[PDB]
Amino acid sequence: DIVLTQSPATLSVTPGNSVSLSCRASQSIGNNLHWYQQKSHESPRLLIKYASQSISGIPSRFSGSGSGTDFTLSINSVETEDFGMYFCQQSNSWPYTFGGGTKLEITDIQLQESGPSLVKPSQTLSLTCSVTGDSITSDYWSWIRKFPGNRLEYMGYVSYSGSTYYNPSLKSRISITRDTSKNQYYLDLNSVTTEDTATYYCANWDGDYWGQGTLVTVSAA
Amino acid sequence: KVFGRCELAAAMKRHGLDNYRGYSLGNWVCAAKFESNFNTQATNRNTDGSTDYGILQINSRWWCNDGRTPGSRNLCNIPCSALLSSDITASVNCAKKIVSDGNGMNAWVAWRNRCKGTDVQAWIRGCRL
Repeated sequence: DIVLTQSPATLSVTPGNSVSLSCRASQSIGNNLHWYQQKSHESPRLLIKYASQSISGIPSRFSGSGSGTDFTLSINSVETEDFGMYFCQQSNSWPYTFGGGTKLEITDIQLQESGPSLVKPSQTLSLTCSVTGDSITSDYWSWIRKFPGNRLEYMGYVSYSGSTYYNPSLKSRISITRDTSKNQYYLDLNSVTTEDTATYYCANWDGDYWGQGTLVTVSAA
Repeated sequence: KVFGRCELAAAMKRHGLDNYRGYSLGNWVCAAKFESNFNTQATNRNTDGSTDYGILQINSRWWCNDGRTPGSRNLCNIPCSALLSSDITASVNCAKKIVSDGNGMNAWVAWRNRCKGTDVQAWIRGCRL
Protein backbone atom coordinates (compact mmCIF):
# COMPACT_ATOMS: atom_id res chain seq x y z
CA ASP A 1 0.00 0.00 0.00
CA ILE A 2 1.03 3.59 -0.52
CA VAL A 3 1.91 5.16 2.79
CA LEU A 4 1.35 8.91 3.04
CA THR A 5 3.35 10.69 5.77
CA GLN A 6 2.14 14.11 6.91
CA SER A 7 4.08 16.66 8.95
CA PRO A 8 3.92 18.43 11.23
CA ALA A 9 1.45 16.31 13.26
CA THR A 10 0.02 19.50 14.84
CA LEU A 11 0.49 23.19 14.10
CA SER A 12 -0.47 26.33 16.03
CA VAL A 13 -0.82 29.60 14.14
CA THR A 14 -2.12 33.17 14.54
CA PRO A 15 -4.67 34.46 12.00
CA GLY A 16 -3.06 36.36 9.13
CA ASN A 17 0.00 34.14 9.19
CA SER A 18 0.71 31.63 6.40
CA VAL A 19 1.27 27.85 6.71
CA SER A 20 2.66 24.90 4.74
CA LEU A 21 1.54 21.32 5.31
CA SER A 22 3.72 18.57 3.88
CA CYS A 23 2.64 15.21 2.53
CA ARG A 24 5.16 12.69 1.30
CA ALA A 25 4.38 9.35 -0.35
CA SER A 26 6.22 6.00 -0.05
CA GLN A 27 6.14 5.72 -3.84
CA SER A 28 5.57 8.00 -6.80
CA ILE A 29 1.91 9.01 -7.34
CA GLY A 30 2.13 11.63 -10.12
CA ASN A 31 -0.35 14.39 -9.41
CA ASN A 32 -2.89 12.05 -7.73
CA LEU A 33 -2.94 13.61 -4.28
CA HIS A 34 -6.04 15.29 -2.85
CA TRP A 35 -6.46 17.51 0.21
CA TYR A 36 -9.26 17.47 2.78
CA GLN A 37 -10.24 19.60 5.73
CA GLN A 38 -12.18 17.88 8.52
CA LYS A 39 -13.72 19.64 11.50
CA SER A 40 -14.43 17.86 14.79
CA HIS A 41 -16.86 15.21 13.61
CA GLU A 42 -18.36 16.44 10.39
CA SER A 43 -17.59 14.93 6.99
CA PRO A 44 -14.28 15.75 5.27
CA ARG A 45 -14.36 18.56 2.76
CA LEU A 46 -12.32 18.44 -0.40
CA LEU A 47 -10.08 21.54 -0.73
CA ILE A 48 -7.61 20.72 -3.50
CA LYS A 49 -7.62 17.83 -6.02
CA TYR A 50 -4.79 16.42 -8.16
CA ALA A 51 -2.06 18.23 -6.18
CA SER A 52 -2.85 21.75 -7.39
CA GLN A 53 -6.33 21.95 -8.93
CA SER A 54 -8.81 24.36 -7.36
CA ILE A 55 -12.26 23.29 -6.23
CA SER A 56 -15.23 25.59 -6.79
CA GLY A 57 -16.39 27.41 -3.66
CA ILE A 58 -13.11 26.82 -1.82
CA PRO A 59 -11.43 30.11 -0.69
CA SER A 60 -8.49 31.49 -2.71
CA ARG A 61 -6.12 31.22 0.27
CA PHE A 62 -5.77 27.43 -0.19
CA SER A 63 -3.38 26.20 -2.87
CA GLY A 64 -1.47 23.00 -3.47
CA SER A 65 1.82 22.12 -5.10
CA GLY A 66 4.14 19.19 -5.64
CA SER A 67 4.33 15.98 -7.66
CA GLY A 68 5.83 12.48 -7.53
CA THR A 69 6.41 11.86 -3.83
CA ASP A 70 6.41 15.39 -2.41
CA PHE A 71 3.35 17.57 -1.83
CA THR A 72 2.41 20.78 -0.02
CA LEU A 73 -0.84 22.41 1.02
CA SER A 74 -0.35 26.15 1.48
CA ILE A 75 -2.67 28.50 3.31
CA ASN A 76 -1.93 32.09 2.29
CA SER A 77 -2.99 34.03 5.39
CA VAL A 78 -4.93 31.70 7.68
CA GLU A 79 -8.36 32.68 9.08
CA THR A 80 -9.86 31.42 12.37
CA GLU A 81 -12.32 29.23 10.40
CA ASP A 82 -9.36 27.16 9.11
CA PHE A 83 -8.99 25.18 12.38
CA GLY A 84 -9.40 21.42 11.94
CA MET A 85 -7.60 18.32 10.67
CA TYR A 86 -5.96 18.31 7.28
CA PHE A 87 -5.66 15.00 5.42
CA CYS A 88 -3.99 14.10 2.14
CA GLN A 89 -5.37 11.18 0.09
CA GLN A 90 -3.87 9.38 -2.89
CA SER A 91 -5.91 7.95 -5.78
CA ASN A 92 -3.04 6.62 -7.90
CA SER A 93 -3.29 3.02 -6.72
CA TRP A 94 -6.01 0.87 -5.19
CA PRO A 95 -6.41 0.91 -2.19
CA TYR A 96 -6.74 4.67 -1.76
CA THR A 97 -4.97 5.73 1.40
CA PHE A 98 -5.01 8.79 3.61
CA GLY A 99 -2.19 10.58 5.41
CA GLY A 100 -2.20 10.56 9.23
CA GLY A 101 -3.43 14.17 9.39
CA THR A 102 -2.29 17.58 10.60
CA LYS A 103 -4.15 19.40 13.35
CA LEU A 104 -4.21 23.10 12.55
CA GLU A 105 -4.84 25.12 15.70
CA ILE A 106 -5.69 28.82 15.42
CA THR A 107 -4.73 31.02 18.42
CA ASP A 108 -28.99 18.93 -6.01
CA ILE A 109 -27.62 15.79 -4.35
CA GLN A 110 -27.70 14.78 -0.69
CA LEU A 111 -26.55 11.60 1.01
CA GLN A 112 -27.86 10.10 4.20
CA GLU A 113 -26.39 7.13 6.11
CA SER A 114 -28.61 4.86 8.17
CA GLY A 115 -27.72 1.94 10.40
CA PRO A 116 -27.22 0.72 13.98
CA SER A 117 -25.26 2.74 16.54
CA LEU A 118 -24.41 -0.33 18.59
CA VAL A 119 -23.47 -3.81 17.32
CA LYS A 120 -22.15 -6.96 19.01
CA PRO A 121 -18.84 -8.62 18.22
CA SER A 122 -19.05 -11.04 15.27
CA GLN A 123 -22.35 -9.76 13.91
CA THR A 124 -22.88 -8.21 10.45
CA LEU A 125 -22.89 -4.42 10.24
CA SER A 126 -25.31 -3.19 7.60
CA LEU A 127 -25.44 0.40 6.40
CA THR A 128 -27.62 2.18 3.83
CA CYS A 129 -26.85 5.36 1.98
CA SER A 130 -29.97 7.09 0.65
CA VAL A 131 -29.22 9.33 -2.32
CA THR A 132 -31.42 12.37 -3.08
CA GLY A 133 -31.28 14.52 -6.23
CA ASP A 134 -29.83 12.13 -8.76
CA SER A 135 -30.08 8.48 -9.74
CA ILE A 136 -27.48 6.12 -8.26
CA THR A 137 -26.82 4.86 -11.81
CA SER A 138 -25.28 8.29 -12.55
CA ASP A 139 -22.14 8.16 -10.31
CA TYR A 140 -19.65 5.89 -8.49
CA TRP A 141 -20.33 5.41 -4.75
CA SER A 142 -17.94 5.04 -1.82
CA TRP A 143 -17.73 4.04 1.82
CA ILE A 144 -15.14 5.56 4.14
CA ARG A 145 -14.57 5.19 7.89
CA LYS A 146 -12.68 7.14 10.57
CA PHE A 147 -11.26 5.29 13.57
CA PRO A 148 -11.33 6.92 17.08
CA GLY A 149 -7.72 8.21 16.83
CA ASN A 150 -8.44 10.26 13.68
CA ARG A 151 -7.38 7.49 11.25
CA LEU A 152 -9.17 7.46 7.88
CA GLU A 153 -9.69 4.32 5.84
CA TYR A 154 -11.11 4.12 2.33
CA MET A 155 -13.25 1.00 2.50
CA GLY A 156 -14.51 0.63 -1.06
CA TYR A 157 -16.53 1.82 -4.01
CA VAL A 158 -18.84 0.52 -6.70
CA SER A 159 -18.56 1.94 -10.27
CA TYR A 160 -20.83 2.03 -13.41
CA SER A 161 -20.28 -1.57 -14.50
CA GLY A 162 -21.17 -2.78 -10.97
CA SER A 163 -17.49 -3.67 -10.44
CA THR A 164 -16.44 -3.16 -6.82
CA TYR A 165 -13.14 -2.22 -5.18
CA TYR A 166 -12.55 -3.30 -1.56
CA ASN A 167 -9.74 -2.33 0.78
CA PRO A 168 -7.60 -5.52 1.24
CA SER A 169 -7.28 -4.70 4.99
CA LEU A 170 -10.93 -5.77 5.23
CA LYS A 171 -10.00 -9.33 4.10
CA SER A 172 -13.23 -10.25 2.20
CA ARG A 173 -15.59 -9.21 5.07
CA ILE A 174 -17.03 -6.29 3.04
CA SER A 175 -19.72 -6.18 0.39
CA ILE A 176 -20.99 -3.07 -1.47
CA THR A 177 -24.31 -3.31 -3.32
CA ARG A 178 -26.89 -1.05 -4.97
CA ASP A 179 -30.66 -0.93 -5.25
CA THR A 180 -31.60 1.25 -8.21
CA SER A 181 -35.36 1.14 -7.53
CA LYS A 182 -34.81 2.50 -3.99
CA ASN A 183 -31.94 4.88 -4.85
CA GLN A 184 -29.85 3.32 -2.07
CA TYR A 185 -26.53 1.61 -1.92
CA TYR A 186 -25.21 -0.52 0.91
CA LEU A 187 -22.28 -1.57 3.04
CA ASP A 188 -22.19 -4.97 4.76
CA LEU A 189 -19.24 -5.79 7.01
CA ASN A 190 -19.20 -9.33 8.43
CA SER A 191 -17.77 -10.67 11.71
CA VAL A 192 -17.19 -7.27 13.29
CA THR A 193 -14.73 -6.83 16.14
CA THR A 194 -14.05 -3.86 18.46
CA GLU A 195 -11.45 -2.89 15.79
CA ASP A 196 -14.47 -1.92 13.62
CA THR A 197 -15.60 0.85 15.96
CA ALA A 198 -15.58 3.90 13.69
CA THR A 199 -17.51 6.75 12.17
CA TYR A 200 -18.80 5.57 8.76
CA TYR A 201 -19.39 7.85 5.79
CA CYS A 202 -20.97 7.43 2.41
CA ALA A 203 -19.60 9.66 -0.36
CA ASN A 204 -19.60 9.83 -4.12
CA TRP A 205 -16.26 8.69 -5.59
CA ASP A 206 -15.56 12.30 -6.73
CA GLY A 207 -15.35 13.38 -3.05
CA ASP A 208 -17.76 16.29 -3.57
CA TYR A 209 -20.78 14.85 -1.78
CA TRP A 210 -20.58 13.24 1.65
CA GLY A 211 -23.13 11.93 4.14
CA GLN A 212 -22.97 13.36 7.68
CA GLY A 213 -21.21 10.29 9.10
CA THR A 214 -22.58 7.77 11.56
CA LEU A 215 -20.77 6.46 14.63
CA VAL A 216 -20.96 2.69 15.01
CA THR A 217 -19.67 1.17 18.28
CA VAL A 218 -18.86 -2.51 18.56
CA SER A 219 -19.15 -3.65 22.16
CA ALA A 220 -19.62 -6.95 23.98
CA ALA A 221 -22.70 -5.08 25.35
CA LYS B 1 -4.53 22.52 -29.74
CA VAL B 2 -2.76 19.78 -31.71
CA PHE B 3 -0.02 18.07 -29.63
CA GLY B 4 3.16 16.42 -30.81
CA ARG B 5 3.66 12.85 -29.54
CA CYS B 6 6.44 13.66 -27.05
CA GLU B 7 4.85 16.97 -26.07
CA LEU B 8 1.67 15.04 -25.08
CA ALA B 9 3.67 12.29 -23.37
CA ALA B 10 5.28 15.00 -21.23
CA ALA B 11 1.91 16.70 -20.54
CA MET B 12 0.26 13.37 -19.62
CA LYS B 13 3.11 12.58 -17.23
CA ARG B 14 2.65 16.01 -15.57
CA HIS B 15 -1.08 15.17 -15.33
CA GLY B 16 -0.27 11.96 -13.40
CA LEU B 17 -1.01 9.37 -16.09
CA ASP B 18 2.18 7.45 -15.75
CA ASN B 19 1.16 4.33 -13.85
CA TYR B 20 -2.38 5.55 -12.99
CA ARG B 21 -4.37 2.52 -11.79
CA GLY B 22 -2.01 -0.01 -13.37
CA TYR B 23 -1.81 1.64 -16.81
CA SER B 24 1.61 2.77 -18.07
CA LEU B 25 2.04 6.10 -19.85
CA GLY B 26 2.23 4.70 -23.43
CA ASN B 27 -1.37 3.46 -23.22
CA TRP B 28 -2.63 7.03 -22.98
CA VAL B 29 -0.44 8.43 -25.79
CA CYS B 30 -1.38 5.49 -28.01
CA ALA B 31 -5.10 6.04 -27.16
CA ALA B 32 -4.90 9.79 -27.99
CA LYS B 33 -3.28 9.15 -31.41
CA PHE B 34 -5.90 6.70 -32.59
CA GLU B 35 -8.88 8.49 -31.05
CA SER B 36 -8.16 12.09 -32.01
CA ASN B 37 -4.78 12.27 -33.78
CA PHE B 38 -3.58 14.38 -30.78
CA ASN B 39 -6.19 17.13 -31.38
CA THR B 40 -7.92 18.47 -28.23
CA GLN B 41 -10.73 19.98 -30.34
CA ALA B 42 -11.73 16.81 -32.20
CA THR B 43 -15.44 15.99 -32.25
CA ASN B 44 -17.25 13.01 -33.72
CA ARG B 45 -20.99 12.62 -34.02
CA ASN B 46 -22.47 9.11 -33.73
CA THR B 47 -25.58 7.56 -35.31
CA ASP B 48 -27.26 7.38 -31.85
CA GLY B 49 -27.01 11.20 -31.49
CA SER B 50 -24.19 11.19 -28.98
CA THR B 51 -20.86 12.89 -29.74
CA ASP B 52 -17.24 12.09 -28.82
CA TYR B 53 -15.18 15.01 -27.50
CA GLY B 54 -11.53 15.89 -27.15
CA ILE B 55 -8.15 14.27 -27.25
CA LEU B 56 -9.61 10.94 -25.97
CA GLN B 57 -12.99 11.10 -27.74
CA ILE B 58 -15.05 10.87 -24.58
CA ASN B 59 -18.73 10.14 -25.29
CA SER B 60 -21.71 12.35 -24.31
CA ARG B 61 -24.14 9.43 -23.78
CA TRP B 62 -22.20 8.51 -20.64
CA TRP B 63 -19.59 10.97 -19.49
CA CYS B 64 -20.32 14.65 -20.19
CA ASN B 65 -23.31 16.91 -20.90
CA ASP B 66 -23.68 18.40 -24.41
CA GLY B 67 -27.43 19.20 -24.16
CA ARG B 68 -28.09 17.11 -27.30
CA THR B 69 -27.93 13.50 -26.24
CA PRO B 70 -31.07 11.37 -25.42
CA GLY B 71 -30.34 9.11 -22.44
CA SER B 72 -27.26 11.06 -21.39
CA ARG B 73 -25.90 10.42 -17.85
CA ASN B 74 -23.08 12.97 -17.28
CA LEU B 75 -20.87 10.70 -15.08
CA CYS B 76 -17.89 13.14 -15.14
CA ASN B 77 -20.25 16.00 -14.20
CA ILE B 78 -18.84 18.34 -16.85
CA PRO B 79 -19.98 20.17 -19.99
CA CYS B 80 -18.55 18.36 -23.05
CA SER B 81 -17.06 21.72 -24.11
CA ALA B 82 -14.62 21.40 -21.17
CA LEU B 83 -13.13 18.36 -22.94
CA LEU B 84 -12.19 20.59 -25.89
CA SER B 85 -9.76 22.87 -24.06
CA SER B 86 -6.09 23.14 -25.05
CA ASP B 87 -5.54 22.65 -21.31
CA ILE B 88 -6.00 18.82 -21.09
CA THR B 89 -6.93 18.93 -17.37
CA ALA B 90 -10.59 17.98 -17.73
CA SER B 91 -10.03 15.23 -20.34
CA VAL B 92 -7.44 13.65 -18.01
CA ASN B 93 -9.70 13.93 -14.95
CA CYS B 94 -12.63 12.36 -16.79
CA ALA B 95 -10.34 9.67 -18.31
CA LYS B 96 -9.23 8.79 -14.77
CA LYS B 97 -12.84 8.33 -13.62
CA ILE B 98 -13.59 6.15 -16.68
CA VAL B 99 -10.54 3.97 -16.08
CA SER B 100 -11.34 3.56 -12.31
CA ASP B 101 -14.15 1.26 -13.37
CA GLY B 102 -13.43 -2.50 -13.76
CA ASN B 103 -13.66 -2.06 -17.55
CA GLY B 104 -10.39 -0.05 -17.42
CA MET B 105 -9.19 1.24 -20.78
CA ASN B 106 -11.49 -1.24 -22.58
CA ALA B 107 -13.97 1.69 -22.64
CA TRP B 108 -11.98 3.01 -25.66
CA VAL B 109 -12.48 0.94 -28.86
CA ALA B 110 -9.39 2.45 -30.52
CA TRP B 111 -7.30 1.39 -27.52
CA ARG B 112 -8.57 -2.23 -27.63
CA ASN B 113 -8.03 -2.36 -31.42
CA ARG B 114 -4.71 -0.53 -31.79
CA CYS B 115 -2.97 -0.44 -28.40
CA LYS B 116 -3.94 -3.36 -26.08
CA GLY B 117 -1.39 -6.18 -26.40
CA THR B 118 1.15 -4.06 -28.28
CA ASP B 119 4.45 -2.49 -27.16
CA VAL B 120 2.74 0.65 -25.79
CA GLN B 121 5.96 1.96 -24.30
CA ALA B 122 7.10 2.56 -27.91
CA TRP B 123 4.78 5.59 -27.81
CA ILE B 124 6.96 7.32 -25.21
CA ARG B 125 10.43 6.44 -26.57
CA GLY B 126 12.55 9.25 -28.01
CA CYS B 127 10.95 11.71 -25.59
CA ARG B 128 12.72 13.86 -22.99
CA LEU B 129 10.00 13.25 -20.39
